[PDB]
Amino acid sequence: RLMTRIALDPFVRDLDGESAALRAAGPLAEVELPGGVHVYAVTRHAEARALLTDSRVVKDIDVWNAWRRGEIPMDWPLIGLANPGRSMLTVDGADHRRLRTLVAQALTVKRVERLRAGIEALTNASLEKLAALPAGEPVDLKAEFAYPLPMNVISELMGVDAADHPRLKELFEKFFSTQTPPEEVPQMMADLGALFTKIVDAKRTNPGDDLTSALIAASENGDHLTDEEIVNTLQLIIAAGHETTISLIVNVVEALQTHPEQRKKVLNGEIGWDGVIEETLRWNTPTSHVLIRFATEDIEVGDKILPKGEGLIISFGALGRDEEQYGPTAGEFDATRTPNRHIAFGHGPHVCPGAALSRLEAGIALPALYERFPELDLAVPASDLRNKPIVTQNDLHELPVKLGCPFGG
Ligand code: HEM
Repeated sequence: RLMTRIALDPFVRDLDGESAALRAAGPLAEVELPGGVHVYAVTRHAEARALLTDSRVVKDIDVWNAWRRGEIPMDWPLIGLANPGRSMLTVDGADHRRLRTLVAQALTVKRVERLRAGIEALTNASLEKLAALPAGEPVDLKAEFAYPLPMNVISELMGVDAADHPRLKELFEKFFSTQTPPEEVPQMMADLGALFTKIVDAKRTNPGDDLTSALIAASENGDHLTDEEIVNTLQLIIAAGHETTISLIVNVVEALQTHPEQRKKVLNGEIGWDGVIEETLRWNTPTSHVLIRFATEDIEVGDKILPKGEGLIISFGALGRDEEQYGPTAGEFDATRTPNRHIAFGHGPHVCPGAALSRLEAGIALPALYERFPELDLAVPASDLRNKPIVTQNDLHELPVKLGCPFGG
């Protein structure tokens, strides 16, 4: 019954081809994660949503056969995604609701509107650094704009100091890469954990108006989050700032630089920016695979069975171009697509609580970019953009652009 097992390429050489093969193998495809670990992937939309709201599908790693049997090495480069420490991400039920509420409450659409002016300030400061670089030479818009801006917005929300950014960057590049030697993995996990522990100890004795301090202050407060849950939660929040928000900005520029008719309409005001962002989230999503869930008993998925104790990944890149959900134009980027009920942010109880923040950041960064630099284009052919060796995220090595001369519109 199952089509041939798909091995996810550790080098991410052909993400679009892999995505199309996952869709054809759906709704439940056998796959191999790098390091040789067999799991199932849900690769169609309607079945992903059903699985993500099924209480028989859990985050409890002791349910996983492969873990119980000793076949997942602790120095697997994906260990940090497959077995993260206790936090809202790794529990279900009432534990989950306790561990989520405060963070979700700080990040509603309204609490996030109040960060707008602070985000506008950091965006204009990043733009002044661009335009202050040597005119006419290519710039790497990822390292000079798309990386630093979301890292600053998220650091400021959580009160991380800028002196910690260089080591965070280096550690996160190892945490996400398939090429981190197993022998390096243990010390990377210890370093990340020691660095977040140190940040949380400092905030305890030196509060700020930042969300970490608010998590700490719900202490004399029916006990609420343990020290370890706060540290693990901080780590999880800050990993977004080195990953998904950067990718959304990069992928929006890449979509616009390859669809010149829509580009023109967007810079006009005939298609709104919000729609461009939503269609990028659907069509070229920042998170290719969401790790990882486990079946507490056999589950029907289409005509297949997800067996008890097996692992499940959600293949969002694949299912973002699902014709059953969006019709026969599902394959194409169309920024006016209107029912666009993608699940780039997940679905069910673990649905991204930061989604409104990421929309607000990209919705400010991107108009400000192209208002200041209305002839922005890629300095390389679009086909020469390449993915980093990060099997679960859709990230580019560089986004070389010609800014092409400031102001106006
Ligand atoms: C474009 C940006 C982003 C994308 C695409 C994204 C995507 C995701 C997805 C798919 C999940 C679900 C994981 C699962 O079901 O196992 C998730 C969870 C999460 N995201 Fe986001 N995310 C983004 C930005 C952010 C931001 C800015 C924050 C800031 C706080 C954040 C915090 C979280 C947290 C804490 C969870 C765990 C929620 C839970 O388990 O209840 N993310 N994200």
